[PDB]
Amino acid sequence: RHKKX
Amino acid sequence: KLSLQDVAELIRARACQRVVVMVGAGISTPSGIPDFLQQYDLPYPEAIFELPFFFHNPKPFFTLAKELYPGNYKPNVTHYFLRLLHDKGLLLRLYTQNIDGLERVSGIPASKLVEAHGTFASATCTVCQRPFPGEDIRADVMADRVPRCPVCTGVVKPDIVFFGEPLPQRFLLHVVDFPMADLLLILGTSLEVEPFASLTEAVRSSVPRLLINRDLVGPLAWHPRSRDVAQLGDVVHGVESLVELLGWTEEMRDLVQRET
Ligand SMILES: [Zn+2]
Repeated sequence: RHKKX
Repeated sequence: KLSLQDVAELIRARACQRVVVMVGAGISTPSGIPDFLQQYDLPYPEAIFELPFFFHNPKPFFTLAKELYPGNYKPNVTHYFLRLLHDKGLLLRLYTQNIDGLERVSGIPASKLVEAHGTFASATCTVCQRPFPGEDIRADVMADRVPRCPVCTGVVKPDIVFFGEPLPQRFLLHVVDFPMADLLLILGTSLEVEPFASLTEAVRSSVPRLLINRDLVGPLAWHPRSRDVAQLGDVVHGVESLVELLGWTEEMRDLVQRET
C-alpha cells in the first residue's frame, strides 16, 4: 500500500 | 553498544560500504528552511499537501513552490557529508523526506536518490496526467500565476506527493536496498511515521544503525537493537564529529568551497 499519510 | 568511533572505523576500513541513508527536516533547518499562525492562508498546516484543498485553492502551495525553487537555499554540511559518502563509493541509497531538492543540489546523482515525498524538478497535469519538466512551469510560478495544461487546461502540479497519494515508484527500491544495507544512517528525522518507521527494521540484525539526531526517538528508541549508536545533539555538530572521526576534514572543506 505504500502511500503518503 | 558501539561508539561513534567504532562506526567511523567500520567505514574508514571500508568494512561498511553499502550505506543506506534516511534524512528528514532536521538536515534542512540549518540551510534556513523552516519546518513549521502560518501566513499562507491555510485552514490547517496539512491542507498545503491535500488535493481537494489544492483543487479549491492552489495558491498557497504555489507560494511554497516559488519559495523552494533553486536559488533561495543552499545545501549545508550535512548534505555535503552525504555527497562525500557518494564520492567515496560508500552510498547505496539516500532516502529523503525533504522537498527542498538540496540532496540533488549538493551533486548527489538522481540514481542514488529516493525523493520519497517527490520533487519540484518535474510536474504533472492533474487532469490528463501529461508530464512536464519543471522548467516548463517555472515562469508561471515565478509570476504568481497558476500554471495550466497546454492541451486540456488542467492545473499543472509539481510532482510533490500529497496526502493519500502513492509514494513515488522509485520508493519500491526499498525492497532491495534495505536487505542489501551494510549500514543504516539516519540523519535529522525520527521516522515516526509509516512506511518509514518499519524500514528501520528491514535492515539485517547484524547491521549497525547510526542516528544523528537531536533526541533519541522513534523505532531506534522503541525496538533498539544490539548494534545501534545514537549521536544526539545538533545534527551539524554530530556530522562534523563524525567527519572529524573519519578523517574527512580537509575533503569536506575542499568540497564545500568547490561547490559554494
Ligand atoms: Zn492536461
